[PDB]
Amino acid sequence: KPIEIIGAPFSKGQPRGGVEKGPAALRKAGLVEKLKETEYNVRDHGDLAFVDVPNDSPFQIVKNPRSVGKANEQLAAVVAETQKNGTISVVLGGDNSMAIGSISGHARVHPDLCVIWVDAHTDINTPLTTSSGNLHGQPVAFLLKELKGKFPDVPGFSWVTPCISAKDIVYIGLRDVDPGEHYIIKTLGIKYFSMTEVDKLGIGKVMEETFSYLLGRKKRPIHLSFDVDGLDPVFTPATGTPVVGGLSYREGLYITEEIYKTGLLSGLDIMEVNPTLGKTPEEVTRTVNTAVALTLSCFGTKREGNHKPETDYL
Amino acid sequence: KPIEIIGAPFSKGQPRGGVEKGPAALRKAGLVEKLKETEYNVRDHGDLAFVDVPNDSPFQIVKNPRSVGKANEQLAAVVAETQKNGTISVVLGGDNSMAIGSISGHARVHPDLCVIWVDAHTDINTPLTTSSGNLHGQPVAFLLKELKGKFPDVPGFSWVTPCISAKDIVYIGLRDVDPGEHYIIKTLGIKYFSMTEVDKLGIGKVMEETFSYLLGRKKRPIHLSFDVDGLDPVFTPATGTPVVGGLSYREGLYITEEIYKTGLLSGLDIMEVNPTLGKTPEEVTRTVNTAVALTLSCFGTKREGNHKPETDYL
Amino acid sequence: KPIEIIGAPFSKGQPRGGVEKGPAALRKAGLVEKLKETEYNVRDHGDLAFVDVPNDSPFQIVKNPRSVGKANEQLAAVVAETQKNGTISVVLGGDNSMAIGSISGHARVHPDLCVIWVDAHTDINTPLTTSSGNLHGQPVAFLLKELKGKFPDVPGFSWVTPCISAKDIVYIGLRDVDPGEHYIIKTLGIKYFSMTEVDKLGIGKVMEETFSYLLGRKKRPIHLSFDVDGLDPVFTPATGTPVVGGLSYREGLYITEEIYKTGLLSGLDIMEVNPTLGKTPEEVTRTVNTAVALTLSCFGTKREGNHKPETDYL
Ligand SMILES: [Mn+2]
Ligand SMILES: [Mn+2]
Ligand SMILES: [Mn+2]
Repeated sequence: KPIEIIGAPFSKGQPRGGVEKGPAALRKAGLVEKLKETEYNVRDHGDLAFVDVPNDSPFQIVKNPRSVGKANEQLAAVVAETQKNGTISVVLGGDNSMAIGSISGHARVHPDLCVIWVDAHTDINTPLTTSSGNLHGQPVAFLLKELKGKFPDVPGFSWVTPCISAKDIVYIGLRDVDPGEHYIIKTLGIKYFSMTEVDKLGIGKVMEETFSYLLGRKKRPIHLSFDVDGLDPVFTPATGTPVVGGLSYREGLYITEEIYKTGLLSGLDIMEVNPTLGKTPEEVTRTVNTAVALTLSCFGTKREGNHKPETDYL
Repeated sequence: KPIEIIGAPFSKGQPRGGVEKGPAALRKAGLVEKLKETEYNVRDHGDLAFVDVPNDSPFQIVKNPRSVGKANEQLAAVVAETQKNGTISVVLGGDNSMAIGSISGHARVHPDLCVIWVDAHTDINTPLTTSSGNLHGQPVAFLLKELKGKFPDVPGFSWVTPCISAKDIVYIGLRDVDPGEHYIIKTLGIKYFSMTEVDKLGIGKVMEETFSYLLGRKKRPIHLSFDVDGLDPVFTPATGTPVVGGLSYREGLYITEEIYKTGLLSGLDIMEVNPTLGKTPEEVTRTVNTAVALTLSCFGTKREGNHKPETDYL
Repeated sequence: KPIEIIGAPFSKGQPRGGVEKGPAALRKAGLVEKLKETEYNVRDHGDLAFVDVPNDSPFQIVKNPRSVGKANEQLAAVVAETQKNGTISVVLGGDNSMAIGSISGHARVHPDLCVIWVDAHTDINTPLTTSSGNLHGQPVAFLLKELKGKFPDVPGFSWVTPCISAKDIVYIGLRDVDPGEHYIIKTLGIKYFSMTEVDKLGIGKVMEETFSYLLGRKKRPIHLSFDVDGLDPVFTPATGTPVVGGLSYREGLYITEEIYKTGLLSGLDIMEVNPTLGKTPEEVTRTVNTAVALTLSCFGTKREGNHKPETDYL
């Protein structure tokens, strides 16, 4: 299948500006060029242009509900279009709120997909439980069937249709969960591997586990929503919500490497890369480079090396 | 049981001043306020005032024997009082020599306790084996029954009564043991997991192993003596004897997290935090924050998150 | 068996000068003195003097073929002399091209040896596959029987006799392999554990694996060829080709400690320590100390501690 890059330069999902420069930063680092050197046909769709909704009064505590809901509906339509044509979508964030459009779109064409959410957070706060307005912390609430109607309808999200059930999502790398979120994942019986489970089992046993939970009964396409903060701030410092005690660069690459091997990766997001949040330029390069490394790993790049078949060396 | 904070700002246990500022620094980071947010009643006893013994001539190579012995006698009495009232004592060091008073006190009330010593060192040098006078490196020698009389009586420690035998202590994180100490732990048959076993088994199997060694025959109260240098200098740099190749922040929190789950934590020490040894202020903050995080983990804080029961979110 | 230190201050194996100062740096750090404190007799043979071959025109893309070929022949002779006398040779590089002489020499006296190559790279490019002239990235191509005649005869290497077959070498720590090298290791069926396998199995299971592969059928002397870049750049930054995502200091010491326990260590190389490549002096000290620590570990130094037997402490 070919790969289609889609930039989502949107940052109204959280309080600080910056994530909109994520797509630019990743491209400037040669992400598309590097991708072209793999056994995949790469088409770069370019960055979506989001029309800013005027007089976007907060719902209640929820902020920018219309701009976010609109931007997502727009993104969902695009993602649905490429998936339709049989291509693998890669969304360059942009903050996590944009995972609503990405997974929705993807689900329109692939209704039986599962989601592997790699993050330091669950991002499952409903507009009620949220302690801030911020929508980047609420993606999964708007996507879960089991949470349908457990909160008021938000302006701009009328189009949203809960596509995944609690049995289709696995979390990896949790270490910063709110009481409400914790209550929800505990109540609904959601599967997760927080840093304490990664510490106990090892990333090898962790991936083995997630694949038999998700793919044990039957094979289905996978959507990997990757948040750069799921790794330790020492590796990906330039994000808005860094939390020490994260996954290591190695563990990061092991996750993506294992995913490639299933041959089921259908959708992928690289979110939260905030170019303006690094103390020094080296921190921006460090974050960007690991974000790219993660991407190429999903598409065949192995640490043991790679070589073009049919070519005879020697 | 309630929790009682007891500050032991003592530094005569070793050659450099500074560890006396450990309690002040931990407090300033909000250690007590944060503890209060847990499902525990927190009472802060304050910092003990130690009277300096005049003309404290070295025993032999042993330094400040009277000031260290006196200070511990004082601390042992306090710890015994609180343990007697059914509370959990938390001693904020201060150097390791103060572990003599802490464990003694705890043992007068709970004679069947076991000790889990997390440190890069065994701190088991007798006044004979020591290559320096420093008592901070001799705590366990004064507490072991099997070492009673294998060395001369030291001034200021007449009150000491060997409370634990070689089968009641487990070491975790060893990577800097002296020949003599190595001789002792090898001879006496002491159980330990140096960095090489942590590397071979993994922290999960390590904790699993210590719990069945210590609690396999019968449950008994646990005294966790935690030396901040048991973790890698990259995480807790502000100590006097850092040794590269340590336990990681995650490994540290996994230790504390497992301990909480036994529900047997009865005594806890957070030793060696020397605010004056960080090259830059960030190093002090880093050491202090991880010391605090370890403390809260012991009292319930989980990485997967926590939530107040009886409260309904949604 | 005694130990014989042999310095190979050579750097024509790669484009940058610097590795010739490796032996100097290692010695200045007290490597020989520290070695003398082990249960081994240490003789320091000193540094080899290499005569520079005039008018050393590039073979094809291959650079300095004569200087490197000669230097190795000289080193092979010395190594064979000490091996003959029943000693364990320790070669202090110097770049990896000097592994050609080291292993060859050792193989003349011990034709049944196996090689454990710890490195970020396979260093198996033939003069054809190389994308640069650099011989430091070609050692193994000149030593494998299975690659004999798969490339033109290079000037200065006529004396070389392929000594090890594809079943006698195991790689550990791979994370930067070229397409050709990857083609070769995949084709010839060479056993390896790249970073991804280390991540999956853990270093304990990895060493257990290499020992049964290599020593399962019958015991034979081991040649440990250790390249300082097999550890992460955070521990050994002063090398020419650093690659993030490496083995940790702990993982490093576990390798060496396991090798000592076999009692089969017959030859050892400590290569690539480039004193002139550290940003700050602390980076040089860091690289050098871990190289030293690795060496002592091979010769008995344990993390749990060591003590002289027959001596009674207490
Ligand atoms: Mn996140
Ligand atoms: Mn210590
Ligand atoms: Mn290398």
